[PDB]
Amino acid sequence: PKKVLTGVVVSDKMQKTVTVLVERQFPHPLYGKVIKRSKKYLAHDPEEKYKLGDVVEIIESRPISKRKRFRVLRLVESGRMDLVEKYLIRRQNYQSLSKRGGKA
Amino acid sequence: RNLSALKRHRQSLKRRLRNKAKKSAIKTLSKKAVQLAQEGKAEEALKIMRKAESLIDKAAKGSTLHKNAAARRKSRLMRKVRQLLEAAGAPLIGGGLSA
Amino acid sequence: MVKIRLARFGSKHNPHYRIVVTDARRKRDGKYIEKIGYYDPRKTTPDWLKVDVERARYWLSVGAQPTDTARRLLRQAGVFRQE
Amino acid sequence: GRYIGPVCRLCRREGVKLYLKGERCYSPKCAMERRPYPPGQHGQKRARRPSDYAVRLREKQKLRRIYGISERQFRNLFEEASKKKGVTGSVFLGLLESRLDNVVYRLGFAVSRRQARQLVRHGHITVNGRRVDLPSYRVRPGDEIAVAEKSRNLELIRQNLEAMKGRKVGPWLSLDVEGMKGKFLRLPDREDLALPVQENLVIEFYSR
RNA sequence: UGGAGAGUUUGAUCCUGGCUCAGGGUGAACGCUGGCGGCGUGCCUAAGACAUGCAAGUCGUGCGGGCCGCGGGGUUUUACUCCGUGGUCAGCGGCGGACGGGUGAGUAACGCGUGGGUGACCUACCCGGAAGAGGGGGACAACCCGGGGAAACUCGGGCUAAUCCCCCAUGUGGACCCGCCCCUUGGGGUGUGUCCAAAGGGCUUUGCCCGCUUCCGGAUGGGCCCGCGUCCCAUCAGCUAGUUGGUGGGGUAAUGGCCCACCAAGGCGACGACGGGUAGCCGGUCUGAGAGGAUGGCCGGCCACAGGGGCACUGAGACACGGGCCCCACUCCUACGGGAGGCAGCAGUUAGGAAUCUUCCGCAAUGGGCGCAAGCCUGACGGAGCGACGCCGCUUGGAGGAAGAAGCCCUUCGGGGUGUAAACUCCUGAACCCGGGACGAAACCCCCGACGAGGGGACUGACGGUACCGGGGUAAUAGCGCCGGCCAACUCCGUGCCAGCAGCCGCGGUAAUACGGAGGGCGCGAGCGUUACCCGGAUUCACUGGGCGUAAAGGGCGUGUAGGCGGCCUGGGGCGUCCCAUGUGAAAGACCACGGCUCAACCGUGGGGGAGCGUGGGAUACGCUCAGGCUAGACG
Ligand SMILES: [Mg+2]
Ligand SMILES: [Mg+2]
Ligand SMILES: [Mg+2]
Ligand SMILES: [Mg+2]
Ligand SMILES: [Mg+2]
Ligand SMILES: [Mg+2]
Ligand SMILES: [Mg+2]
Ligand SMILES: [Mg+2]
Ligand SMILES: [Mg+2]
Ligand SMILES: [Mg+2]
Ligand SMILES: [Mg+2]
Ligand SMILES: [Mg+2]
Ligand SMILES: [Mg+2]
Ligand SMILES: [Mg+2]
Ligand SMILES: [Mg+2]
Ligand SMILES: [Mg+2]
Ligand SMILES: [Mg+2]
Ligand SMILES: [Mg+2]
Ligand SMILES: [Mg+2]
Ligand SMILES: [Mg+2]
Ligand SMILES: [Mg+2]
Ligand SMILES: [Mg+2]
Ligand SMILES: [Mg+2]
Ligand SMILES: [Mg+2]
Ligand SMILES: [Mg+2]
Ligand SMILES: [Mg+2]
Ligand SMILES: [Mg+2]
Ligand SMILES: [Mg+2]
Ligand SMILES: [Mg+2]
Ligand SMILES: [Mg+2]
Ligand SMILES: [Mg+2]
Ligand SMILES: [Mg+2]
Ligand SMILES: [Mg+2]
Ligand SMILES: [Mg+2]
Ligand SMILES: [Mg+2]
Ligand SMILES: [Mg+2]
Ligand SMILES: [Mg+2]
Ligand SMILES: [Mg+2]
Ligand SMILES: [Mg+2]
Ligand SMILES: [Mg+2]
Ligand SMILES: [Mg+2]
Ligand SMILES: [Mg+2]
Ligand SMILES: [Mg+2]
Ligand SMILES: [Mg+2]
Ligand SMILES: [Mg+2]
Ligand SMILES: [Mg+2]
Ligand SMILES: [Mg+2]
Ligand SMILES: [Mg+2]
Ligand SMILES: [Mg+2]
Ligand SMILES: [Mg+2]
Ligand SMILES: [Zn+2]
Repeated sequence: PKKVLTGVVVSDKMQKTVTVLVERQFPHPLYGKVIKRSKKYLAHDPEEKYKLGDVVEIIESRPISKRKRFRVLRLVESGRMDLVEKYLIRRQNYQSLSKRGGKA
Repeated sequence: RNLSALKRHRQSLKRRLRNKAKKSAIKTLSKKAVQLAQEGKAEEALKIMRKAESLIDKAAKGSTLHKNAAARRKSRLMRKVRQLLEAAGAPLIGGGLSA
Repeated sequence: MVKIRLARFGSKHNPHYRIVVTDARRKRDGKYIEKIGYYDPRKTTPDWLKVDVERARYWLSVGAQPTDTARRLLRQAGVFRQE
Repeated sequence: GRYIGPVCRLCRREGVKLYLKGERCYSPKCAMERRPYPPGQHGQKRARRPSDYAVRLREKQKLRRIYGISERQFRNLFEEASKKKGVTGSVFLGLLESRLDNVVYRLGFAVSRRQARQLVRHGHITVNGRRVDLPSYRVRPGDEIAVAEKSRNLELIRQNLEAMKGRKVGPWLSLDVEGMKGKFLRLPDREDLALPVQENLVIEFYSR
């Protein structure tokens, strides 16, 4: 079965491509506590049909480009930057904890 | 010394010089056909295209191209010619092309 | 070319073969595709040759190609008897 | 190879009386009858309370020297007994008791276990027909253990199976003094055996 | 069915805590010692360098020749020449040389593992099905002739065969463009146009065998892609410009920045990017009560490599260990112009090292390549050799034999011990001798039969004259460590903080169970002990299973980002979680049973279990999520 995944479009800054942030939980192999963990897939969007904030499903596909191996299957729930927001802030903290520092 | 399957390298060289040639004809004629379709010269362009098709299918006859390779060639050729001719605003004057 | 042959499995001076289906290119004792019988050359026990002709008949039906000895045993097991 | 060397001294050290010989370890001789104390210079001085180790040590030594088997073999057997279903203690005794040499000793073909060993070694003993000469061979229930046709005329075997006329045999065995045959009926149980051994201690000795 | 702890901080105590020991393990090495057999195992260092032999070929049923020879013809003789046949040699052509064998350098990566995807693909030989092979043309070796080179080797001219190459036809069919239909990434169908087939050979010769062509299907093997998993250092924090995506094109069997041109300005990172270090990954293995830790050697699977670096050719498949080209290093030959090599194949040499074997036998068996077959090749393989290197099995004897020899040792001088030990008697009888002597081998092949099914016949073993069987037959190897506590085993003498011991505590400066010897003793035994390394004890990195007032350990305080965690009631979803069924979880190994070798080791057959992941179905208490409500937290 071609793998199907669900994540949030955290980037529509490309031509016919969207970055989908897929999240997944699971027990820690030794400590058992359930831990969240995520990943970004560059899904193909031929019709630039998906916008920043959409919760789409990604489908395993025949390679489209290096890095692109998934296609946007269908939209699950439109708009919701509450999720995108998280992502961006996590990003913002980066440029900080290097040579000088971040925020609070 | 001397492992007589030196014959193999002997043969390989001849086989090489053999494919080497067939592929050149192919390339050349293809260009020729393409170049003409470009010019808009209907008849002649197509005519040449047939030789091209022929040599290609023929190269695939032995082991100089075989199957897909040849199929890929033919498509890309008929592809370009069709387009170039249509663009040139030229009516396909017989020979080749299932128009 | 897939074949039906014998694979060494006994031990020094105590040979025991597994009638097997495998690609001709495999080691003789490497990964086979399917075991379809066994054979004890020295008949150390009453049951020194089992064959499961059902399966043999299948592999043969798909291009399996027995070794001259593998066939001898397959035959003995009635794999070819048509009657 | 097996021990060899003064035996009626192990008896002394082990305290208990081991029967590592025949006729004599019954005569008023087997040292335990004369000087029932360990060998060597200090054999008679007072003995200090033995350590838990010493206790477990000796117990094993005893049980083991009875069947005059090496530590290697003795240990392996133990590990097997340990791995099977059922009380290790009993099982272990059962396996030791299933050694061919022992069974031959049990049937009276031999005066002592050592003698039994040599009988088996010199092919004087047979198991279900085929002759076996492995003192370590494991007799299973059902096996008939006879004396070699060829050997049935050996003075010693005559003398022995003669004295056997009358003598009873373990409830897990059956002897046919007649044709010099014997049969292994079943694995003896701990209740069947009367060894001066505390198997619980031996099991513990290997716990450490 | 599974879990032991001890010594050592003190004058003593309790705690904390490190150190140390008893156990198991090994591709071992070293010391002393060493009798047999079976099975297994044996360069861990220089992926250093390698003499010599061997290690991949095979087809005369694809083709034409050269050389040596025999026979028969056309010849009155001669010259000249035709046919048949033996041997031999390459050459052309074909299939194999991409397997098998080796190694682990590199690689932290879709490399490997596990589960999936391929409407994005390939597959020689093999199997099933459908259809087909008509006509014509050419060339290059061999061979002949001439040239150049020291050699390796090469150049020119002439002739010639084929299942070598090409052209025309036939088009079952198939390929491409375009259209339409059904399907849904490039799947399947259909119409017009164009395009593409083939080779023959053998005969028990009008038939049968071997082969050839196009096409569909199968089978096997394989490419590519994806989820999850895969060591250390953050005293490595920012990395990236083919770099991220797009459009068109190239390239491939095929997707893809794989490559290119243009365009856009992106992509990755603390869930640790980038960088450094280390390392082939796995089934497994060792240890452990388990969880875990350590490991990847034999064997099996995958990857990578073939003196170092790069490259492509030929092919179904190679970027090709025993093929090619170039550059580099090193070695060898040279008339200095130029040539030749690559044992990480088998055996062997040499170097390094604490340390790792025979230049063995055989192709009989199993497996492989070529062949119609006979058969040929096979250092793959089956065996044998050497090494207690490991494991299992076995011997150096058995019974009797004194209130007790001798010697040695101790003594309270009475005696005690070594000791039934010996001597000695009887008994058996490993070695060794003699005789017999094998399974592993029945196929290919021949004959009958239809070259089928089936039936009959013939050839063939390195191991080996070995195993095993029978007769005869000799009492016939024992060593090593230890004895203060941990820890089983004590005395005398010598020595005098010396000489020495030592794993830890410690022992030795004249009464030492601790040093050396002796007597005695304990442990194990063809072994015993040491050194090294892994796990254990160590709940001493604590998930199971620890801690931080004074023992090591609370951040100098706050504000607060990410993140972790979240009160009560209802409803929806069903992601976590739980359940059932199903696929997968190779073999080997592990567990159990039965069985083969006299046992066992070792091995055969069968059975059982098995985490994780895929798919289908179900449950909804708790965690989650969405929607609604509450006021006990919080805030006002
Ligand atoms: Mg050839
Ligand atoms: Mg038990
Ligand atoms: Mg003190
Ligand atoms: Mg104390
Ligand atoms: Mg302590
Ligand atoms: Mg000739
Ligand atoms: Mg080939
Ligand atoms: Mg690295
Ligand atoms: Mg990966
Ligand atoms: Mg081929
Ligand atoms: Mg010429
Ligand atoms: Mg041809
Ligand atoms: Mg048709
Ligand atoms: Mg044609
Ligand atoms: Mg790129
Ligand atoms: Mg992440
Ligand atoms: Mg390495
Ligand atoms: Mg533990
Ligand atoms: Mg756990
Ligand atoms: Mg190829
Ligand atoms: Mg090839
Ligand atoms: Mg080829
Ligand atoms: Mg090919
Ligand atoms: Mg080739
Ligand atoms: Mg090929
Ligand atoms: Mg080929
Ligand atoms: Mg080929
Ligand atoms: Mg090619
Ligand atoms: Mg081919
Ligand atoms: Mg090669
Ligand atoms: Mg080589
Ligand atoms: Mg052979
Ligand atoms: Mg063969
Ligand atoms: Mg005696
Ligand atoms: Mg003690
Ligand atoms: Mg001195
Ligand atoms: Mg003194
Ligand atoms: Mg000491
Ligand atoms: Mg001393
Ligand atoms: Mg032994
Ligand atoms: Mg631990
Ligand atoms: Mg804890
Ligand atoms: Mg602590
Ligand atoms: Mg403190
Ligand atoms: Mg504070
Ligand atoms: Mg917060
Ligand atoms: Mg809650
Ligand atoms: Mg669920
Ligand atoms: Mg399952
Ligand atoms: Mg048995
Ligand atoms: Zn006694």
